[PDB]
Amino acid sequence: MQVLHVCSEMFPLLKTGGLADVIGALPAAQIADGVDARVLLPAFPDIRRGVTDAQVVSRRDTFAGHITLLFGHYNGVGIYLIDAPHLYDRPGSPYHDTNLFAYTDNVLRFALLGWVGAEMASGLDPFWRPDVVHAHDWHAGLAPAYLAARGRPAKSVFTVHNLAYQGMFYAHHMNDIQLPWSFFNIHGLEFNGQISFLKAGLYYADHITAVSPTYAREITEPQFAYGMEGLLQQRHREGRLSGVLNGVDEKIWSPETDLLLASRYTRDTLEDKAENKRQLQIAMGLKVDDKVPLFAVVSRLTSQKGLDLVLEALPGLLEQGGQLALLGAGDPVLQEGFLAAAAEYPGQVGVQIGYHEAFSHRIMGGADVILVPSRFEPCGLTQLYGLKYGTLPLVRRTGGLADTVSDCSLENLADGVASGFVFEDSNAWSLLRAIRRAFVLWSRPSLWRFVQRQAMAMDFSWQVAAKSYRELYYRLK
Ligand SMILES: Nc1ncnc2c1ncn2[C@@H]1O[C@H](COP(=O)(O)OP(=O)(O)O)[C@@H](O)[C@H]1O
Ligand SMILES: O=S(=O)(O)C[C@H](O)CN1CCN(CCO)CC1
Ligand SMILES: OC[C@H]1O[C@H](O)[C@H](O)[C@@H](O)[C@@H]1O
Repeated sequence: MQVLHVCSEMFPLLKTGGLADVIGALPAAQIADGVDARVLLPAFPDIRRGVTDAQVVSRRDTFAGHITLLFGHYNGVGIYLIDAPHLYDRPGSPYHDTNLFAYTDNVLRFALLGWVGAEMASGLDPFWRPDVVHAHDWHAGLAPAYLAARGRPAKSVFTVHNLAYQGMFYAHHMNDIQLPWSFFNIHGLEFNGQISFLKAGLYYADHITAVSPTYAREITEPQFAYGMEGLLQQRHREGRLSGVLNGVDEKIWSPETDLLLASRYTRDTLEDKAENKRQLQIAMGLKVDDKVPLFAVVSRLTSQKGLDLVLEALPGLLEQGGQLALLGAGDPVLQEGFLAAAAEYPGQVGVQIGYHEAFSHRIMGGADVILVPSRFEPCGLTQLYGLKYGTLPLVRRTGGLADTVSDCSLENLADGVASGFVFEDSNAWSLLRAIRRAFVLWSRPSLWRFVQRQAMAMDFSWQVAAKSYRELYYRLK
């Protein structure tokens, strides 16, 4: 069984969110579970420089211009790179220019990603051809459409990591992407009078997967599907929609082995976590104090994540005696609101605006609680990292957060299953009840520790996820 993943990012070479983490760990896990998994990425500069043994496989002309298909290895996995300097050799984000504007040739940049995933099924590589083409998110959304246009020489799965990003392009671009004009239909890739790369992946894929069991159900609702629900409801009924939870990459996210930490520690030696906390307090400019709970955020700053609610609730949090440490970048309203909060409460609120990979480990390894108050959350990896690091997650019951965190209620405590704090509604009062829950658990240090050790007993394994993907791939054949 040979599978090609088609995607736009991969940790540690290029990452803007959780997707990169998945693509960096899932394939190696699949190989260990008996599937021959390879990855296809655009040759963005950080990607191209990371794959140092890449060799030429072929050259082709394309509706988007010429490509050199390269193949090398990263961390023992086979990586194909689409080297097309005129599309992909640009600094910064893979998705937008330095002024945060989507590149105007994005339609071609990402149509080509999908076209190459499909062509791989037709022998683009003389020495290897996938049985299944596994496309991830809108960027890779056209891979199943090109496959359909060609008579489906391989099967396809489409995984939605996030249904809010739809890859909308004007309809006239049907002229530019070499697909049958007849694909521009409601039963096809048309969505609200435009081309949608997400609609295309959802429509043409043999099977659709979401990145948690509950998100898979949620996207059959208008509230989470934003117009795709009728399509997703139909695929559910046909048995062509399922949820497979993400794992965590233990080589990177384990406090037991984490070289990025002041002090490593385990489920049975959590006293060794305290130094991380002390150093994090110093680093953020917070008061150095082990008697006080340290709440943290590590997160993209968009409305998805419900962080305006954190701002609203912050005075309540401070009033009860907690600190906040935030790392994140995105919406300038959020950036400026949190900077202002940091300026307003020196020693209580510490804030760093930007993307900082190493610093996120130091937060995760030093904080007491991780706040993930999402409006929607396909999976959420930060809360999985908190569990593993014994930093109790405080989450809204939605998406993968609903699948992974167990509230500190009476039954869950008694059953020894409690691992974090959960609130229901997207408003600051509801968030604030869970925060108070946290302060109450905090005043009972031996209950807090009991909850920490259960959080750290939870396991989210990529080789277990791969078993599920593998069953799917074989069912498809
Ligand atoms: N500002 C940041 N600095 C460093 N890492 C970040 C930052 N923001 C998000 N991350 C990381 O990006 C990944 C986010 O994954 P996830 O929780 O699934 O949410 P999303 O994919 O929606 O961003 C995690 O590894 C998280 O630690
Ligand atoms: O905004 S764009 O649609 O132009 C580009 C991406 O959709 C932005 N992303 C990166 C991939 N994502 C999933 C990463 O976990 C979040 C949305
Ligand atoms: O699948 C990895 C990540 O993808 C998406 O970007 C989601 O926003 C996030 O919840 C998920 O964990």
